[PDB]
Amino acid sequence: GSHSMRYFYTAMSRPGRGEPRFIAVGYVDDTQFVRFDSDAASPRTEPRAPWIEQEGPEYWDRNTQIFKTNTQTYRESLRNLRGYYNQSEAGSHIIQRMYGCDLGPDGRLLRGHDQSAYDGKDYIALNEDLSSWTAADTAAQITQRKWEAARVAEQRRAYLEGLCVEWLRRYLENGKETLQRADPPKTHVTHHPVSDHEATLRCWALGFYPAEITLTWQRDGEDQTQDTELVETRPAGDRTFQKWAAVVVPSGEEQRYTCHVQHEGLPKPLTLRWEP
Amino acid sequence: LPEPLPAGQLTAY
Amino acid sequence: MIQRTPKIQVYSRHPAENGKSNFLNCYVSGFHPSDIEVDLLKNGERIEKVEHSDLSFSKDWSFYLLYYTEFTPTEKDEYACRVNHVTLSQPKIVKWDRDM
Repeated sequence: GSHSMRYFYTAMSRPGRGEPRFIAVGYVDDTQFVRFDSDAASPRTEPRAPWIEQEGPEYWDRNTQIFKTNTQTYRESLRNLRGYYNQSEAGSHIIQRMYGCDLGPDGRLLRGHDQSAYDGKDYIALNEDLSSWTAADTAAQITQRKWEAARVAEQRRAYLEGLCVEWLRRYLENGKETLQRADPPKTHVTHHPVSDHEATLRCWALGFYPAEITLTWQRDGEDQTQDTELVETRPAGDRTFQKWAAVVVPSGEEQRYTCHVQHEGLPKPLTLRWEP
Repeated sequence: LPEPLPAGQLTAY
Repeated sequence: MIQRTPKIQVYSRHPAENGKSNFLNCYVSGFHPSDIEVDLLKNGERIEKVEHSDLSFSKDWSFYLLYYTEFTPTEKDEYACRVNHVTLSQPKIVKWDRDM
C-alpha cells in the first residue's frame, strides 16, 4: 500500500522555566519509531519501535546531533517569532514543524510535506513543488525571505526526495511484518434502548491498523451523516486503533440501519446490522 | 531519518 | 492567543472483562497549547505511575496524548480520567464506560 514518514517537532517556550523544550517524534504511517526530548535527563534519540533498534550507534548519534542542533535553532526561532509578532517576553509560545514524504503503493515518491505552525496556526509551508513557500502572514514572510535567501527550500527538497524516501523504504522493509501489515477491524453492533421509542445502535471497530478507517451508518441505504455520532479514532496502545459510530433509531426500525466499514485490512468492505 | 543538518548554518525561522 | 480545549476519551485497550487484566486509556486530543494535566482515577483517587505517549500532533496542529495504566476491571470499581488544560476553568472528569 501507500506509506509515509513524518517527523513532528514541537518547540515550546516557557519564560521563567528554563529554555524552550524541543521534542521530535518520528512516524512511519501510524507507528511512532523514534523520540527526542530536550527535557530528558540525558537527551538522546531513543527508539520507540522494535524494528528501528537494529540501527547502529552511527544512526543514533546522527539523529541526536540533528535534534540537539535543532533544539538550539528552535530556541532562536522562538525568539525571532516573538519579535515578528511584537510579543512580550512573558508568554509561552510554540513552533511546530511537520514534515516528511509520501510513497505510493509502488514505493515511488508521491509528494513531500514540510509545514510549520506558530501557536497552532499555519505559519509557513513548503509548497508541493518543494521549491517555493506559502507564508501565512507578514511575520511568516520574514521567515520566507530569510529561507529564500538561504536557499532553504533546496535543502528541504533534497531531503524529501532523497534521504526521506530512502530511509522510509528502509524502515518499511525492516518493519515489513508490521508496517506493511494491515490489521482489519474486529466489528460488532451494540443495541441500547434510550427510551421506549428509541434505541442506540453503536457500530464498533476494534484492533485495526492503520488508523485510517471509514465507519458509517445508513438508514434504508442512505448515509446518516448528520444523525451519526462518530468518535475520534483512538489508539488502543497495542499499535491498533478503535472507533465507533452511533445512531439513535426508532424502536422497531433497527433493521433499516446498516453499518458500513471500510478499512485497508478488510478483504471486502463490511456491512453490519444489529443482530438481536 | 530526520532532515540532516545542512552544510553551513542551520537556518532559523 | 487561540487555544483549543482537549477532547477526552476513556476506554480500555481490550474489551473489558471483570477480573481480567487490561489497560485503562485516556486519550486526550485536539488541544492547544500542549501543556495538559491528566490523571487516571480509581474510585476517585489518582492512580500512581500512569504512563503516557510521546507528545505528537495532528495535521491541524492540535496535540494528542494517550495516558494509560494496567487495571483489572471489576463490577464495582469506578474509573475516570481527570483532565486540566488552560482552556478549562476546572478539571474535567470523564468516567470510564465500558460501552464507550
